[PDB]
Amino acid sequence: GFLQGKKILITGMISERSIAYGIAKACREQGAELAFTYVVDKLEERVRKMAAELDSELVFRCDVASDDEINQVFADLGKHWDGLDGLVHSIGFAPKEALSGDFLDSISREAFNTAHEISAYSLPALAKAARPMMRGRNSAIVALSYLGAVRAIPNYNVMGMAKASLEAGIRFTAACLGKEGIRCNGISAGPIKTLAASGIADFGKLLGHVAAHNPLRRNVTIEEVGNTAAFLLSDLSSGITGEITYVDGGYSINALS
Amino acid sequence: GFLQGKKILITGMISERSIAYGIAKACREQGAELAFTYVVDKLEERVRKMAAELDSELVFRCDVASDDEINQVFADLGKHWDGLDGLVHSIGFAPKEALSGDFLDSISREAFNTAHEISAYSLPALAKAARPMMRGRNSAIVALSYLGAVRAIPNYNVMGMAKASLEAGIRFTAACLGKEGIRCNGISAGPIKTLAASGIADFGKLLGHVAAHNPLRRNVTIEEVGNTAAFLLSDLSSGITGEITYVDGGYSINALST
Ligand SMILES: NC(=O)c1ccc[n+]([C@@H]2O[C@H](COP(=O)([O-])OP(=O)(O)OC[C@H]3O[C@@H](n4cnc5c(N)ncnc54)[C@H](O)[C@@H]3O)[C@@H](O)[C@H]2O)c1
Ligand SMILES: NC(=O)c1ccc[n+]([C@@H]2O[C@H](COP(=O)([O-])OP(=O)(O)OC[C@H]3O[C@@H](n4cnc5c(N)ncnc54)[C@H](O)[C@@H]3O)[C@@H](O)[C@H]2O)c1
Ligand SMILES: Cc1c(CN(C)C(=O)/C=C/c2cnc3c(c2)N[C@H](C)[C@H](O)C(=O)N3)oc2ccccc12
Ligand SMILES: Cc1c(CN(C)C(=O)/C=C/c2cnc3c(c2)N[C@H](C)[C@H](O)C(=O)N3)oc2ccccc12
Repeated sequence: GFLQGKKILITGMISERSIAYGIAKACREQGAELAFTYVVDKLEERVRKMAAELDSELVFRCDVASDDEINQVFADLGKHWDGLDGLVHSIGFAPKEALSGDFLDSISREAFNTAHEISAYSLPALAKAARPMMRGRNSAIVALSYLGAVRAIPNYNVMGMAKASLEAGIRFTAACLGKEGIRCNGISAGPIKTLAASGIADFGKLLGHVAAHNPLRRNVTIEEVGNTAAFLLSDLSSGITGEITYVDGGYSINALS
Repeated sequence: GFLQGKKILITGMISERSIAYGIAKACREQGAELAFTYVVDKLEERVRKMAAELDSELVFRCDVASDDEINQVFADLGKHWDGLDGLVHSIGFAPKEALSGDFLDSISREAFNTAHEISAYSLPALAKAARPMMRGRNSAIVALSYLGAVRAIPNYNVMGMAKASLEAGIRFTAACLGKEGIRCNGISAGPIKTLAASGIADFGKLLGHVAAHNPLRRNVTIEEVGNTAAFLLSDLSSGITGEITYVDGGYSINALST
């Protein structure tokens, strides 16, 4: 496969419905060796199990709210790996109450700060902590974004501001690290029913809307997202950096439907 | 590889420097079976010889000025192949004098009409002619664009208008064909010293500028473009349609490079 020899760290894999699971599966299918992070101690067993099915025993606790925890991942991983070829950012969070209802009524300073720190700052923070292991390796970062970065969407509210910050982060990270042989790209995925859809009322209606309106007349899968991530983590994509690739079956490019 | 057994028709391969040659070599490396077009009789032997080195003896004349020739390609190819999995558009042309100097002084009606017919109309025209063969196969189209579509660039002049038309054509073709299982995407490549650069003055200066300013601090290769095309032609990219992907080492996303 086209990721033979690559060693890739994957964040955000919490269940088999996670986008990060689709990414991990697609990467392992292409020959990569994987390592994983998980946010709280409570999740360790589930993540070790999924990791084991993908032939990995390399699992590390990481709350991206914590500079120390982020740094410790790379310290620990560096004892097993000579370097890091791929880094997958698949972390997005805002307080649930900020993701329902009128944008201004639902926003607060605290929710804004949390959403941006966890969903956007985490990309430069991870890239910076990974830099010693990634520099000079012709390596690559992939982060997951969503249409709310560039379009107003009902209920997505402050997460759209956070995604816009993330996508600018992708550009600035790519501009910073390209000379030393690290690429940084985004995927803007169409909606997928993961654990992110939990408590998001009418997610089903969103899915039906996208499948009724997009060129492919269907919703995307975690496999389709994951195969695109695999490509972006591979040397096949060596001419691409700072890019946001839409894996939404063409949804964003249609109007007047 | 990930195009094993896929049948792909490639336009625009005229030398080993061509973008289309990079795409061909990348697709063959992933297992595809290839077929090729050439614009005029003068080129037939060169392209047949290149094709043979890529394990193909399927080569067809096609000047995209001619609807007869465009549709004749697929009639002839259809005698060999029961269907088509991939279609590569790597064709761009404007009169040389329209590509030098002041945009308005250099433009003319004839040059505008030629640039748009050859460089933009040829994408829907080829997609339309290929539709019967490509239908229902989870097949894919890839076309080459350039940053002039979306940014003003010295000397590129009317070709920028033609590339804008082309990129809209990619979106409209994607929206048209998606229900029938055909995807259509673009690659916006960084500058490359192909035969296209011949007769373009100071092309080396343009290359130097891009390598000085882009995130990667280097120009891209036809191999990099080709591997992206291979991905976009494959089922790995089945969630992507109507997209323009920049293979320019990040050049387009940088500013204020002093
Ligand atoms: N599901 C969709 O429709 C969709 C579409 C496009 C983009 N996205 C984005 O894709 C990414 C993955 O989401 P998903 O849908 O797979 O959901 P998911 O809930 O499976 O994954 C989100 C992950 O973020 C992690 N996370 C949250 N806070 C964290 C913290 N402080 N530190 C570390 N990890 C933390 C969670 O533990 C979880 O693993 C997110 O960035 C999301 O915004 C989702
Ligand atoms: N070289 C660059 O810097 C660059 C960067 C981005 C995009 N592009 C685009 O890539 C494509 C391929 O160009 P290239 O750089 O590989 O140069 P090239 O000269 O190798 O290929 C151009 C091709 O266009 C064909 N063509 C011209 N008029 C035609 C006609 N009437 N019918 C059929 N074919 C015709 C030529 O015969 C040739 O094969 C073009 O669309 C070009 O605009 C080039
Ligand atoms: C699409 C789409 C998505 C799916 N999507 C594109 C996302 O980025 C989701 C992000 C998200 C962030 N924080 C959460 C989320 C999801 N969900 C539950 C509640 C989680 O436990 C939590 O407490 N915070 O999320 C939406 C939210 C509103 C409107 C549309 C969408
Ligand atoms: C980059 C860049 C490119 C390279 N590029 C991105 C192109 O699309 C080139 C297009 C092209 C079209 N018609 C031609 C061309 C090139 N060259 C010779 C003369 C050919 O034989 C002919 O008679 N017409 O071309 C440029 C032209 C001007 C400014 C910048 C660029």
